[PDB]
Amino acid sequence: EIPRESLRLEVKLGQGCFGEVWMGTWNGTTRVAIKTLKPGTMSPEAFLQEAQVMKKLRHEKLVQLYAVVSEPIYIVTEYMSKGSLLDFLKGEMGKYLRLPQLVDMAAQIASGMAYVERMNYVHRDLRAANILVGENLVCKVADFGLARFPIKWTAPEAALYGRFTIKSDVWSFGILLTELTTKGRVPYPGMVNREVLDQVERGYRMPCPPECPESLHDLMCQCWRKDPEERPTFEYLQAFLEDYFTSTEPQYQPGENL
Ligand SMILES: C=CC(=O)N1CCC[C@@H](n2nc(-c3ccc(Oc4ccccc4)cc3)c3c(N)ncnc32)C1
Repeated sequence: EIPRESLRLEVKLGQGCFGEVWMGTWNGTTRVAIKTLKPGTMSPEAFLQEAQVMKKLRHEKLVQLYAVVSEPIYIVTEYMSKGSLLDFLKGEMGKYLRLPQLVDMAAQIASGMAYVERMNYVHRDLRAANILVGENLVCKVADFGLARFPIKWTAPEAALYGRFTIKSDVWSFGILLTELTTKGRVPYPGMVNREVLDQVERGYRMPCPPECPESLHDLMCQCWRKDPEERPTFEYLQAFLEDYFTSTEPQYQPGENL
């Protein structure tokens, strides 16, 4: 799956903490997004044993990996039009995104994470910046396999005792639910990365966002339960969001924000 580094990048989509991501072409006609990884902790060997990212991790709502170079890498994947969900919520599209759209995008994310769950895999960092948005509201999970930081998204079990499991990503899915229902705003508004750990251990949970039904805030608190194994399945989360406007909020009327 290793092609050589003679397919070159055109447009730089953005810069992040660990490497760059570019927009380019592959074999002359395929439009392709290429994530570069600078000399951070490039596991030129333990990175190529990452043959599972690409094997049977092919799902509708997972970003389809195409190829990898074996120096600095260029993870070759599909090109998602609207970029990251975080920008799509902050941007101009936020003005017209309502709850039915936000809950559909949450259902898609749960679907792809339900696939990662069925495959007994773990995605150690799930948030709105690691989810890509195409057109017609297609969300896909990206950035799943990086082991080698967002404390406001990580479950308390995994920040203090390194216990990352699929239930740990349920926790951040709940935090991600707040990003959808606040149009990209930063969780625990007003607090800092260590002020958050004191409050979560003491029992503090984020209140109900404005205009958001408590039906959906209760689903966050199920994802924010102290005991990991009592947090809901991604199978349950997917079905819950898929049926939401029929089994849970049939009296929902579209407001001015949600
Ligand atoms: C400036 C705001 C905005 O939108 N951003 C911010 C700047 C970067 C932009 N970015 N990155 C990717 C991408 C492409 C391939 C990839 O390999 C995987 C790594 C781990 C797991 C799965 C794949 C990782 C990320 C990417 C992409 N497809 N499509 C659009 N934008 C992307 C999004």
